[PDB]
Amino acid sequence: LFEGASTYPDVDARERLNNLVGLDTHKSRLSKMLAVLVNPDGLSAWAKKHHPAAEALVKNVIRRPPLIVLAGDVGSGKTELAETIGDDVARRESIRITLLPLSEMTQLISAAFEHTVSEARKLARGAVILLVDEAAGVNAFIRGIDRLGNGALPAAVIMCTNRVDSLDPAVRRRAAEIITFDRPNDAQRRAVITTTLQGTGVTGSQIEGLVAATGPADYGFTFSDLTQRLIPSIVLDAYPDTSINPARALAIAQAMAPTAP
Amino acid sequence: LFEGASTYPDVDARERLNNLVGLDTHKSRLSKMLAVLVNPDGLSAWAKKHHPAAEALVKNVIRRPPLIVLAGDVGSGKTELAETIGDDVARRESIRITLLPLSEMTQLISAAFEHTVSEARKLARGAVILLVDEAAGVNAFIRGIDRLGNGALPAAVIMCTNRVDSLDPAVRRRAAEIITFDRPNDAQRRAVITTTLQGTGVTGSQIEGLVAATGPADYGFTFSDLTQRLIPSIVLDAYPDTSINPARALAIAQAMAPTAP
Amino acid sequence: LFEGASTYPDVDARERLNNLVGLDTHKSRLSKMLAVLVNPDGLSAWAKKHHPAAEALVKNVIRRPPLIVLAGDVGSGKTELAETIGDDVARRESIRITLLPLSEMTQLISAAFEHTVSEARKLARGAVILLVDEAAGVNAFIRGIDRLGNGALPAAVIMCTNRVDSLDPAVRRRAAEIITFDRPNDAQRRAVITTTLQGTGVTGSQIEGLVAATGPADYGFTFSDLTQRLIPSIVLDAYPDTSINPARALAIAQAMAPTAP
Amino acid sequence: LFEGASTYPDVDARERLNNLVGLDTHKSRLSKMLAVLVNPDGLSAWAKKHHPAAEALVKNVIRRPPLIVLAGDVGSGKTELAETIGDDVARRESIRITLLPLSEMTQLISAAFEHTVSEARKLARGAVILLVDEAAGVNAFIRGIDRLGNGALPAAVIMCTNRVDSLDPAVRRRAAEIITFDRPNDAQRRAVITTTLQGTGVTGSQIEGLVAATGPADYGFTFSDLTQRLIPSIVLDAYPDTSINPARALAIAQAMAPTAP
Amino acid sequence: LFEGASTYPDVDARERLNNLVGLDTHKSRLSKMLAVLVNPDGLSAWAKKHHPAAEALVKNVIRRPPLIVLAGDVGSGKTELAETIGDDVARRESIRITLLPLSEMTQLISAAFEHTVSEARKLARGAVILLVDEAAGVNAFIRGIDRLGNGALPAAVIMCTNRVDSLDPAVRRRAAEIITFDRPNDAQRRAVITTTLQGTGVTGSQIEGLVAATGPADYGFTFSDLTQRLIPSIVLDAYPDTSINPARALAIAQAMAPTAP
Amino acid sequence: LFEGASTYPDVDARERLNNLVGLDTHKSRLSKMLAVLVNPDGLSAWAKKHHPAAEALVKNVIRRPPLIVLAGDVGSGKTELAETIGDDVARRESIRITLLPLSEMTQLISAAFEHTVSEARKLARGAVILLVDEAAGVNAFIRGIDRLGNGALPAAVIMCTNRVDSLDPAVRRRAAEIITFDRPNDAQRRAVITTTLQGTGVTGSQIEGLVAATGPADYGFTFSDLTQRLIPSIVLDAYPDTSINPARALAIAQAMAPTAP
Repeated sequence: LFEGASTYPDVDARERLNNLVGLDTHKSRLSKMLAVLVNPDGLSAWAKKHHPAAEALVKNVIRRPPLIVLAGDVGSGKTELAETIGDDVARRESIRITLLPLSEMTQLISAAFEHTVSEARKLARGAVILLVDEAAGVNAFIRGIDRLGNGALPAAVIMCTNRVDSLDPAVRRRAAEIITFDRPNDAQRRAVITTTLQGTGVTGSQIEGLVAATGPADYGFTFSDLTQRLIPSIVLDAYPDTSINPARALAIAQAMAPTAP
Repeated sequence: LFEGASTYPDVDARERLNNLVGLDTHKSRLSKMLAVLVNPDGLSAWAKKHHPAAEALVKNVIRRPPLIVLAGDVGSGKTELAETIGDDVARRESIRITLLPLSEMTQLISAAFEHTVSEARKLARGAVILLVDEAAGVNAFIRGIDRLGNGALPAAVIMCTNRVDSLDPAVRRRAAEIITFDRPNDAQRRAVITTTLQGTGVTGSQIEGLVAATGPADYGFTFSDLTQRLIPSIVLDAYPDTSINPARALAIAQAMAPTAP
Repeated sequence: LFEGASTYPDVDARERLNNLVGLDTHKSRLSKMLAVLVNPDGLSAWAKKHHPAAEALVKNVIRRPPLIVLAGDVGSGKTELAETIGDDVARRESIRITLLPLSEMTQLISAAFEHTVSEARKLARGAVILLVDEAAGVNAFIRGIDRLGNGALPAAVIMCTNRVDSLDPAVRRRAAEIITFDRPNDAQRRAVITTTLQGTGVTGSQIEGLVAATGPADYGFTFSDLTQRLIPSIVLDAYPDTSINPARALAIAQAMAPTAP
Repeated sequence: LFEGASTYPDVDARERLNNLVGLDTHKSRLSKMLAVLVNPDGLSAWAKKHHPAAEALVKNVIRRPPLIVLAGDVGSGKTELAETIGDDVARRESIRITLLPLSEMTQLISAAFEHTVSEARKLARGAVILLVDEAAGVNAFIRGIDRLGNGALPAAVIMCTNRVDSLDPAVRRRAAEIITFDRPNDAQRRAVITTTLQGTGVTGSQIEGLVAATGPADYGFTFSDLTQRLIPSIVLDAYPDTSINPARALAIAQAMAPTAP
Repeated sequence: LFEGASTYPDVDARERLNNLVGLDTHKSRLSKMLAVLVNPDGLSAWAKKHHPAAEALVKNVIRRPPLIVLAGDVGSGKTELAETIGDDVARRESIRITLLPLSEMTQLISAAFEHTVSEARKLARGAVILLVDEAAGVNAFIRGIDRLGNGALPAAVIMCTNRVDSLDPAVRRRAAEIITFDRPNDAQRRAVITTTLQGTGVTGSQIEGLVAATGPADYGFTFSDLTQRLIPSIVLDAYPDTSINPARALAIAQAMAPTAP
Repeated sequence: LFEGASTYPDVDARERLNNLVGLDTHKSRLSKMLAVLVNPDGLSAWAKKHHPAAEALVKNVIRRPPLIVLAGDVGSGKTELAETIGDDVARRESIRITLLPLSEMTQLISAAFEHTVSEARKLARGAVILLVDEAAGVNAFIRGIDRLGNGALPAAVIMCTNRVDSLDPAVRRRAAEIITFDRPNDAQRRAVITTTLQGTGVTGSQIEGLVAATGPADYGFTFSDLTQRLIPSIVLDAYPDTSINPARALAIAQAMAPTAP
């Protein structure tokens, strides 16, 4: 057993993906890297059509072990992104995708990789994503990743960590890509705020004030500070008898201090 | 068993809530978020009446797992707020509320969540608040929170922590809202001081001096520094044979150093 | 058993209290808070006579659990103050006071609190002070404090700690008052120096030099630096064949470096 | 047993070596030092032909125990370099080279060194490289290194570490050479970027912008930041329907923050 | 048993005391405090003859528990001072003094204190010094100190520690005096250098250069840096065929870096 | 047993000593201090011939326990110096010297000291050096050192440590001399570079550039940075087909970053 396996495409995953705001770049990179890892021919074909004289442009990208690391601040949506991104990959490559979430550790890791290899052999018609929410056992994991990379099996591994320095170096150096979730920049803060406040009549000038109030002005808000503190506070301040007040929303953002690093 | 369960509304909880000063914003956010978690229709109805064209305004707020984190300085009143806020929620939603305070840990957490689910099924006529004063066991807690969120059961979890970084990331990322208790700003210091000094003849100009003396001028007083050090010192300085002296109260505030971070 | 129980008033406690210099404010606050905790009516009566319109002035002070925390630098006299202050409380309230000093920990704490409750029931004619020199067991202590607070029993707890951050948060948040012992300010340094040097012919101008030499000029002397280093050095420098020399006393103070934080 | 032994020359090692960019200096030093350790006569002959009057020029280099330490940032390619560099040494000295990768620890280290000595005796027609990926056992390792150094056996040891301070001092002081992998300088960043972007039509002026955007401007990108984050992001941004856009590549580099030390 | 007990006066202790340079103030304070602890009447008599109107001048000094703490940098001579200072006390008070050096810990401490009490009862004709070179057991030590203080027994305790913060607070607060050994000031550096260089023809101007070269100019030499590094280096530089050269001595002092804090 | 005992003089030790560059001062101090410890009469005789009126000039140096501490950066050559310096002492005093290198710890230390005492009694015709490469057992070591010091036995102890603060204080305070190996100053860097580059045609002006490039300009190269990184890199850069190029040597030194403290 594993945990709760999901297949893609999925209406609920798509809805959850859509609800992630300010992560558009992280979505695109995670989705496209996964597509390359399971179907590397698509990257080779893109290279030939657009840059045929390119010698090392993709040579580095293709041969990487099929592991993607999501690293950064807690509460940024890393896990929620990893659990739903397979819907995007399924759309992008037009394949059906089985997600295996990994919930004595050495036995568990081996088993997970053995199952992943077996299912990938049965399947490029489809693909298999192994998801690891943590964190002898490191060696079982390394051997598993290498085994997926040695073969042409349509399989990839996503692993989430709060701090990339927590990861064993032999795991880190095998990541085909590391995607970082640090404090949102002005554009990312703008997207979360605009998307959330749409249809409330908040002007663009008032949005920029909240963008500035949540920036470093010297560290800014985390993604968590926006989604789990500031957004609820703004909504609840008006609920249930009042419309959203930009002056109060700004006063809330300014009095609120960011999570310290 | 749990500890000492309370039902709301309660005269003593209301009195205790009222005695919490400088926490008006924390009370409102905690009370309203809890109301939304147990009765999400009220937020949807508010959205339609005031912002019908809003697409993602509340979509994020409603679907959150029903967990609220109170994080920040020790002695701010977090626990006292969590133990009494159910009286406010009962008033706001006109419901009767059962509070279950959580006092081998994995068994305890499972049992608490199983009981909470059962009682919530019996009950939206009423609601059930599970309170956690801390801090395998993390997994039991996560499974419990998800189970409350999966259902439409009128139940929520409050948990208090001194530092949010202490919390397991898989707990933190599930908080529907994080409410922070850091050092009171000038308005919050003014409210504690004014409310406490009311009827003593202290002028507003003298209140502002004490507000300034307890601010960063570079960190200011904590809530604890106001309620457990400065307020007793001011009162005891006059007790039992003298009226309150603003000059002495200011001298006390200025000589007193804030709790270091 | 406990340790060595003392009754108040006591000639030796009074003498020891008197020998504590530079702690006049700490004595007054500790003594008056204890009087309020055992005889809360005296605070209510003071409030009515002097500030009858005051609504929340004492409402916060009275309802606090009967615990007082003494926190700060080692060697400041915290323990010596806690062991003798009951003589002051006995004088202030005209009551006889039994001090129980607390010297498997969970059993010890429960027993101490059970004994304290029993003796307080026998006794407001008198009062009982439980003294804790440190530091499951935390839970026994919390339950004990709440039990003393729930009743009208004339009993209070004093506990000493070097750093208040060492204390469990559930202990800290129950303190009715926290009294801090940090580095003496210019007035406190003046009182120790003047009182010690009285009758030696040291001028006030020479006292101010020693006050300045022991200040931050950027941290100053601790109370320990004054009583366990500088004062002996000044006396021994003259002993046994010479009178006290202000020039040498200043040279000693200036060459002596304060205890680093 | 060991792990997976490789012989050199090898087409796949050569390909992997070639794919390492920005490490040209590290390759040359590692390759040449290894050649000297197995065939010290070549260094003596070079010294005589070019600097015959040199007395201590090579006297220090030759007599060193045959250990080379690769130290520095995770994900720089240290391991990949150590696993393939034997192809370069084989070419440089025209010898066949057996690589023994080292996967109860004291027994393992002794055995590895005993095997290495035996094979080196059979073999200067060829050479033996012992590779150590980590990290009583330290003593077995020291004894092994000394034993290789005492003899004229054509054998050397490569060991990789993230931080050289992690290594036992008795290991560190025996390194014939320490080769460091820290943050690439402007030339090294230029080589990675130019080599990767060749044939995409990116101008030299646009390359310099990306060199500047990945420098300290105050720490710069690591090698990992270039190969596992920035390079994939640039490629995936265009893939699969668009050619590489220098403006987007610069915007990506600038918004991306380096790995903190 | 203990270790090696010494009686005073002793020719070898006197010689060792004399060889300690730059500690004149520490010697005087340690010697005089010990004399007061064993013969407190001498301090009272001094007070009456010189400052009869002094009320609290010595009241604090006399009543202290008979413990003296020597705290500060390793290699300052603290231990050597504590092991020989009894010769000075014997001279100052004209008494014979038995030193008991303290080499399951709780039993050892109790026994040492029981023996010390017994011998002090037999003895003010003489006195007993207990010496502790470190560092349940803390409680045995506290009980021992209090027992010596409660009685009029002619006995004192010296304990040495590198950092006073290492000591248990209940030990620290009982010290009658704390004597600190930190980095020598200009006068102390002058005394070590002058005394050592006497009879070598080094001018006073050249001594001041070495005083300046060993000062902070921002921390200066420790006592260890003078006695265990600089002094040997200066002597050995001339030994065995050359006289002491002030220019070389200065060059040595300046190139030598102080021990970092 | 011990490890591998060496006798002096030794041709190989002399060669190894000669190969240590930039340590001339450390060699002289270590060699001369050892000579004094085994033959203290030579220091007394030097004092009389050159400074007969000197009273405390050597009184401090002679009476020290016979222990010398070598402390500082790893890879400076401390161990190599300690293992070969006995050849210098043998030459300086014209004696034959037995070196005992120390490879359940309490038994080992006692045995080593008992053997050292026995051999020294058999031997001033000769001397015995005990060498300790690290680091109850501390007490065995202290007792051993004192025993060597109490007697007139021609024996000394050398111990090496990376950080002197690692040593037990009771060991540190017994060192007759502490000799420190920190980052080479400009003269020491000049000697390593000049000696290594002799006969290569590198000008003095080019040497000064490399001296400046390896200095703090704010910490400079360690001895390890010179001998295990920069020197190999300079040589290997020319090997095997090119003469040494000062321009390349400078470029290498400047791009190379020192080991961080």
